[PDB]
Amino acid sequence: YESGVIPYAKMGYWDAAYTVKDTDVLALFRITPQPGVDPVEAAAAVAGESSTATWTVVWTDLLTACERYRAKAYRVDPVPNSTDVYFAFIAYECDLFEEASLANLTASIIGNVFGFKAISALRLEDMRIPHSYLXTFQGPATGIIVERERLNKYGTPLLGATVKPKLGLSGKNYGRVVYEGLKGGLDFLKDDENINSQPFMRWRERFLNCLEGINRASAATGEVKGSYLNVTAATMEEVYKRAEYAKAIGSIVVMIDLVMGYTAIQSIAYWARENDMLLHLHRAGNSTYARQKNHGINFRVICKWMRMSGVDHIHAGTVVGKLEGDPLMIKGFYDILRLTELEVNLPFGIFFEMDWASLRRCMPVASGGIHCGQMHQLIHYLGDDVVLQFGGGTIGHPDGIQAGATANRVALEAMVLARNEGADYFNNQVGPQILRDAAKTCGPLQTALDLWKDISFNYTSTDTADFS
Amino acid sequence: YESGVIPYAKMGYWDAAYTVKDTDVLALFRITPQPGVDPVEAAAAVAGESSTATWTVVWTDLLTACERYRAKAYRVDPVPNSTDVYFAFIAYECDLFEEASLANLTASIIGNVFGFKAISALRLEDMRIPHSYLXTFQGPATGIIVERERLNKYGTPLLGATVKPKLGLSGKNYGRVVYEGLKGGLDFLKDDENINSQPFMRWRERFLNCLEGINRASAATGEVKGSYLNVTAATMEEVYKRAEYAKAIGSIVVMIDLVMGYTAIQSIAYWARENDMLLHLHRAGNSTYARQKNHGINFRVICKWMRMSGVDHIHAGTVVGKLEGDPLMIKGFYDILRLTELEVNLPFGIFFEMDWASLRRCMPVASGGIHCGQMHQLIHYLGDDVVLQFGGGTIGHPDGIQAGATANRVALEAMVLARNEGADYFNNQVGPQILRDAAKTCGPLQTALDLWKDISFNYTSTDTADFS
Amino acid sequence: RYESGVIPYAKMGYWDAAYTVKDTDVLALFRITPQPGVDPVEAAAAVAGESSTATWTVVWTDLLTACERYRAKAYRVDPVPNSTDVYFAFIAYECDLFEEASLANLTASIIGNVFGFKAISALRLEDMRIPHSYLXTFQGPATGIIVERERLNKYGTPLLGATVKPKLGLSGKNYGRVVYEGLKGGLDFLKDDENINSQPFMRWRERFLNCLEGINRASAATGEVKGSYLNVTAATMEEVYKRAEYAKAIGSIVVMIDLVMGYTAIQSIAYWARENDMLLHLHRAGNSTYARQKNHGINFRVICKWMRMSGVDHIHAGTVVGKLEGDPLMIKGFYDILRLTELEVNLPFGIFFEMDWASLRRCMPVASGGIHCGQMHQLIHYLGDDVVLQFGGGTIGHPDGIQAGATANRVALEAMVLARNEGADYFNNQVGPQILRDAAKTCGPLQTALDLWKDISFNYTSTDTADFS
Amino acid sequence: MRLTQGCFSFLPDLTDAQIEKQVAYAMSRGWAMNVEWTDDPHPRNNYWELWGLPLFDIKDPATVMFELNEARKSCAAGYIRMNAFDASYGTESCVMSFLTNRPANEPGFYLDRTDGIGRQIIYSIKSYSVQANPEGSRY
Amino acid sequence: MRLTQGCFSFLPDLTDAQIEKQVAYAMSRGWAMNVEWTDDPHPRNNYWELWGLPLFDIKDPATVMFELNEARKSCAAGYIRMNAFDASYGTESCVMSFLTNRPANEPGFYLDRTDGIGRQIIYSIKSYSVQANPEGSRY
Amino acid sequence: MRLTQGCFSFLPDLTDAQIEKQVAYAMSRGWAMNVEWTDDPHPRNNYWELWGLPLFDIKDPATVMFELNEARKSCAAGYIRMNAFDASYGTESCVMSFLTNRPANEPGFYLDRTDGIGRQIIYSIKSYSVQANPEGSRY
Ligand SMILES: O=C(O)[C@@](O)(COP(=O)(O)O)[C@H](O)[C@H](O)COP(=O)(O)O
Ligand SMILES: O=C(O)[C@@](O)(COP(=O)(O)O)[C@H](O)[C@H](O)COP(=O)(O)O
Ligand SMILES: O=C(O)[C@@](O)(COP(=O)(O)O)[C@H](O)[C@H](O)COP(=O)(O)O
Ligand SMILES: [Mg+2]
Ligand SMILES: [Mg+2]
Ligand SMILES: [Mg+2]
Repeated sequence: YESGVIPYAKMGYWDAAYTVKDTDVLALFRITPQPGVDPVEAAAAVAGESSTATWTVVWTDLLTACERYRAKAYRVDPVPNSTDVYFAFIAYECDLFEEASLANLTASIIGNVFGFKAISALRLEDMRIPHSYLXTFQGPATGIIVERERLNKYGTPLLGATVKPKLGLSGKNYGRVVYEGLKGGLDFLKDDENINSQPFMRWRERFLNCLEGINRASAATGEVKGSYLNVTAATMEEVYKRAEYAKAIGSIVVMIDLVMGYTAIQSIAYWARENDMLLHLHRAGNSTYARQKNHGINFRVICKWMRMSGVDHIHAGTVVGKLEGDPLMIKGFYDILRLTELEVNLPFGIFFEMDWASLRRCMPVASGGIHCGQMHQLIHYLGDDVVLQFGGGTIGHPDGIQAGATANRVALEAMVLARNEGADYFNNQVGPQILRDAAKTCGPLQTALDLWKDISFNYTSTDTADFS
Repeated sequence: YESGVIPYAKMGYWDAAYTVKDTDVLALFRITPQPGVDPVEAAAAVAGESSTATWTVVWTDLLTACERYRAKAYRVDPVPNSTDVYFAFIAYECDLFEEASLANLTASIIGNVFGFKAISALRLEDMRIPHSYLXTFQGPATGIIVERERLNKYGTPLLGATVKPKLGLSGKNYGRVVYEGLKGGLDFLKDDENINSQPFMRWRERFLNCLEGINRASAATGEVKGSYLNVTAATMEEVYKRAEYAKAIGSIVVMIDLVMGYTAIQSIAYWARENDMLLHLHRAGNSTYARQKNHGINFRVICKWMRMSGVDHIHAGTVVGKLEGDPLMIKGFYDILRLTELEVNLPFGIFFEMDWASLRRCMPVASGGIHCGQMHQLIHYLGDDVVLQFGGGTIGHPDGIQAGATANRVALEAMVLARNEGADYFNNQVGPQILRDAAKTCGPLQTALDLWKDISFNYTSTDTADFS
Repeated sequence: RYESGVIPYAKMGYWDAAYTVKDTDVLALFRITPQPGVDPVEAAAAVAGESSTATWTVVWTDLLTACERYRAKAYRVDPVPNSTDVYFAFIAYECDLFEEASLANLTASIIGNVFGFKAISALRLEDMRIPHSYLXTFQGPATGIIVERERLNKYGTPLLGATVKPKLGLSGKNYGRVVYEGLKGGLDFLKDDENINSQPFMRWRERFLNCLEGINRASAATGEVKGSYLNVTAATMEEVYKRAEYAKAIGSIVVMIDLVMGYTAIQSIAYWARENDMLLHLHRAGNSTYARQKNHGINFRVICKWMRMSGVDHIHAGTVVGKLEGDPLMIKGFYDILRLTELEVNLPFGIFFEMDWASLRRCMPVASGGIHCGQMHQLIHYLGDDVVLQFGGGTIGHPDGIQAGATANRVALEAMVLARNEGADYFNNQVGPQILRDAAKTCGPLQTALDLWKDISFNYTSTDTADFS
Repeated sequence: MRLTQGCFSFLPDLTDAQIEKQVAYAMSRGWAMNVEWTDDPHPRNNYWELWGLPLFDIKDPATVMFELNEARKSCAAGYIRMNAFDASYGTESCVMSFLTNRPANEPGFYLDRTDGIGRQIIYSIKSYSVQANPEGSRY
Repeated sequence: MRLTQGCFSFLPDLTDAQIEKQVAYAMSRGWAMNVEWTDDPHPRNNYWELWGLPLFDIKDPATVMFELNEARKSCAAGYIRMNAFDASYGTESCVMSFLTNRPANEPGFYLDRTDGIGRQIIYSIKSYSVQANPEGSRY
Repeated sequence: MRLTQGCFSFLPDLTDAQIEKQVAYAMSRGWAMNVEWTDDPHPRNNYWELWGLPLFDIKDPATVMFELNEARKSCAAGYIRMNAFDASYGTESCVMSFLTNRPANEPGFYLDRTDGIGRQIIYSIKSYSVQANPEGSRY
């Protein structure tokens, strides 16, 4: 406490003998020190600058229970097969964090440490959110269970589709596409993430025409139907206005984009619970910080944060579609969103044991460049509680939108029926043959299988495991 | 328009002969194609999936003015000294974007393209926001000019300091530290980014004690004073409540954290204009996507987005402090925040010519690991319109907080006085001697210069220029 | 097990001697007196069943739920020492049984029906272990001891107060007079009596405005922050808020509420107090209807926990030596429950569970009723520094006026603490009374008070007593 | 029209052999089965009529098929569905529901439109079968 | 009038021997002492002027008494208070404050009254000493 | 106390030679200079009294010093400040302001506190010089 600079590891931010408490918030960082920076000093610096420290000693620590509030780096391990990169475990006292505030948790955990010169790269890989912090959060407004009860749909993935083209359609035409997709068999459609309100289509025209299409499709089929009406807007006031309008006209669901940001998202998640609305989260912008293994925030952490905030769906990957998704990483995300508790599972990137404290289950959504020919793979990797979304895969069908919709649904039901009978459906013989057998009695599926059979997206992953 | 998959470059998303319109939104991406992906196809894919395209052809394009709404990649250049990395220029029609909506602009420009398997890395480097889009945004609630008029402070950087330790202080003690720093000479102090409301200090206690300290310091000096009261909260409702409280008690200023997100930020920026409040933006989380050169969003783009949204201050780097900041990149950020228009300046990372459409000027803030011994460097790199913040550099002073404050201010005034007289102050002889000459008659400065003279943070930068 | 009909609660899963308590469980300790012929374990299983998921006959609808998770478990049943056919029963309840942040819901389960069960002749809730994870859902004290003392600029000594008397009948103007006099003569606070709300002899607004003149007058005459607990207790939430808002609008530092308002209104006002920068004093009106007798009801220590959770800033908690019931060991336990950051098992004090307070703020105990300054040594010994000592009759009953009464109490206080801090064995009957006489030689008010009341005591058999020494 | 509630209604009507394999799958998971009937096909008709109690750890899928075939003999013309329930923590809900019987002819529904405020429409889905005849006489 | 801030202001002015005993009590609790000065006696003057830093390391009470007598020699006529700080979890606050010095004559205060809405009065407590002269020249 | 408005008030009072170099800097930037006087030191006293008009592209810094010295001879005891104004687009504002004269003795201010709602205080900063005497007679 004499004035001046001393290493973070001498200031109380490194403790190899620290006993982790069940109330602690834990973070796992992948740290790449600058050349010459001690690995333990780097970890202590992340711990200090995300809790109580600055760069020079301050007497004002002595006005506080300083030892309680200092975070502790407690373990630093080399990353397998990754020279001079380290896994650093840090424990944070419960009382550091504002109750029910994602904004506050993130202000500490990600606020400044990623810009420190002394570390050339930093990635938040996982967190243990303690039971006692989780009970301060809502969790899912609806959750998987109540959602399926509202839909009267059980034992099979749900289906969806993004309306295309992305931009340019009028409200009337939007309602046409939604009518056709729903009537052909889809459970949902959705506005594209960038469909908000624009000169070619102001939002009220979209909302009202979509309700006509939705209701028409429900009366034509005897099923509950919906489409994710995008309430994403510039301001909280305008977002609320769009959400209120959707409620007032009877929509089962709305969507929001991650670019709205955490504070707006928590507001809408409370609103959705209060207003009997399903809340779909599109993860717009997520890959700006989640793509690369060396730096940023792993999407599994985002999963925890958004399940806490209380969205009902989140996009979580397809494995076989047009966007990045190593199967081990994806399986990990899906478990984080859907299970009541997590056990350590290093090949899935599950670094901490964690109870979910009975917060409701968040529905993963698999979307982007997928088609019905891959149905066996989607069922295998992703399971029952997922929404499988086919935008181009429905609207791209040469015999029309209802045909696209019908193809996806027949493929899905045929596949689940066979699985439940005990078919080795994931096998490369059996899966595509289940589909061909169904297609012999369904022209739409025959056509879809023929059109897209050669289509795959196989590229090297960036977001990969460190353990096998 | 026959059903099926065709390359994005055959779908209208690549046009080498495109004539850029003054109303277009332009984006510059640093694209790293996966091996075997054509550089032009990658650029067309980013253009398509951020405008109107999906992965397979859709007849529904034909219900729209499809040619108008398609974005166009119009130029693809190799990056200097960077094998198989490309600069890709893309133009977007004005009508794609919701008026006054950062959420909508970002939904398109960053929403999905960073997760595309076909591209191993993607970075948004710069954008040309057209005059006609800028007039839909507020710009700064107050801006540099009105801010200095409210302060009655001209011709010298403003001064600030973050209260430390980061977490643990009570409201009463917070007010003590703010009183002392302000009375010793600082224009401002501020809550730390992670100081919101917590068991050791609930926010109302901080706000009320701080107003006592602020007002005491103003009556002791005859100057306008303030401290950035942090209104960052979980929900828009709670954020508004804290902002309203700050207004009701007479605070000149509040702060917010970037982790609140764009929708909340735009709401508070409108609120700040409506309520005669200075609005300070802490950039919490920015380095999760802004640090690495291969992938994410360059901070210069964030500068544009936050100047549009209308914050009054944003943290923008120090060069010589504890956080990342190449001087050429920093100078570029500062110009983006402060100038009425931008000319192409490739070594500063200014890739587009751009008029700011008379949106007000945003005050850059230089903060983190800086001290008064560096004053010549700070004046040289950063100029007059900046807030220089010394948290540890004030509170770490061995003779107390008022002494820390006084040292910084004497150093600042001495340096500006000498500069205005024509001293070659940036020179390594003259700068530190100006400070020593002032210190001969000011014990606090003598002590501060002695304590921290050996302190530097020299490490290899990650966020560096491509041109010299 | 799921065939129709009646089976014992102990065979339905509500008894498990091998149950491992989880840190997230709510635990309850009940003193159970079974009817003659009722098995002690079955009685405990009945309490566990009927305060969790059971009814009196088997229902197949259990099988639509994760029934094993939700059943509470009686896990330990001990004989009560020296108390034939009475037992201590410990029962564990799953965290998920309870609505977040809701005292009404907690109490609906724990005390709802089981006290009326025919098969048990007497039941008392003695203690609870409220888990860390439930506590974080509650606000705790709106202000708490630490911020309260910062607001008052008063540290290192008990705070002083006084209930205005007579209880009923004074005008608002005369109320403000008593408050002025009391405060100027040295009291930190006065208060409305618990039954002073709004009445034909004094409508509440008259009280509030006149008291603010008195308070601000005393503050200007002394240089101290002063207040009086303006009673906002009213028939409806609407009227209570109106009174609270009015007190805030005119700048009162403090309001009071009565326990008879009930838990839901109390929680509402405790959130209001935090939001409105107000100190919130709780009078425990009605508490002794269920808390007095050892065989049946709710021990006041549990009420302490519930009220600290709900978030009052003060609660009356006993004096030992005054006119109301209070065994010293029981009282010391109440005070610890209100003031400490955590609790260790301390059977002689009635603390049956170890319990972390989860950084919920500290609740200020209030010692009130039939106490006088001749008792100052005892009050400091039993009760410590963080307490409000209230002398109603002991101020206003002083023969030389209200100011003199106030001054006598404050000089006694300061002289006693000065001497304690100096190392005096002040609780010793040879030392404390002499400290008071010594100060009294130079303070006529104190001499007079000592002469009038020094021999007054209230010594009777306690009903709410310990089971361990 | 074809009522497309249930999880296999885009496939042909299931044979008894197909139903039994679905039952076997659910029972192998430890799920409880029940059988329910209705002649109100409305999408919001949450509570179809119970055929006895759910069949909690009955182990032989033949016993579930017996009860389905008893329900088919006793119930009026209309719909029967087969459900599986998972009482596990995290679920405590239905996890499978598919139709085992449907009417030979389902007229379906129309969309009734009431003019609300501005351009809003207040919608009601009306069943042709339900509006014409009482429960037990609709098909 | 006599300013009765502090916890011993209804007792006579403390002698040095008495102050040392209070200091010793606080230091054997492990509390930190500091000394503060003001010439604004207002009850809401939260922040009296610091005399150096609080003495956290200090173990001998005479050291604290030395600093107190240094403050008394240096500061203008007015008030001095002695404080004890407890930084331990659950407190993190002042736990003792008493006046060591007061002016020989304190004129005190008046109550200034502004007519609010209805019968409400808007009150301000004004110091005679502060309204008359600036900091350093008030007593 | 020392009034610390202006940009050089933590340095010693500027000599005429120092002021002239500041003037020269501002005039070399193309900025317009003016001189202003007051004897109300309040932090919110936005509009000090103008000494004539601003000196728009006067080119010789000696002419600015002449006017400053004329103002010093004519104005009552109090404060004089020297300002530079930049009429350029993007600025259109003052870009330099520093004190050229201050009183020999400035008593400074006190903080007047009115009790607002709850715990809020309504603050007014009062000048000792202004409250005692009228403009032109304060120092
Ligand atoms: O804009 C798109 O590309 C989509 O509408 C998919 O359209 P298609 O179904 O026509 O591909 C989705 O937003 C992406 O799936 C988002 O990716 P993720 O789910 O990975 O966040
Ligand atoms: O938490 C901190 O470290 C600071 O309060 C600085 O404290 P010191 O002044 O004591 O370093 C600032 O938030 C950083 O400057 C933010 O970085 P940037 O400005 O780069 O976003
Ligand atoms: O009404 C009364 O008797 C009092 O005003 C005390 O009057 P005196 O000071 O004149 O005795 C208090 O309400 C009791 O102390 C309450 O009891 P407890 O504190 O036990 O709840
Ligand atoms: Mg999309
Ligand atoms: Mg900070
Ligand atoms: Mg009473």
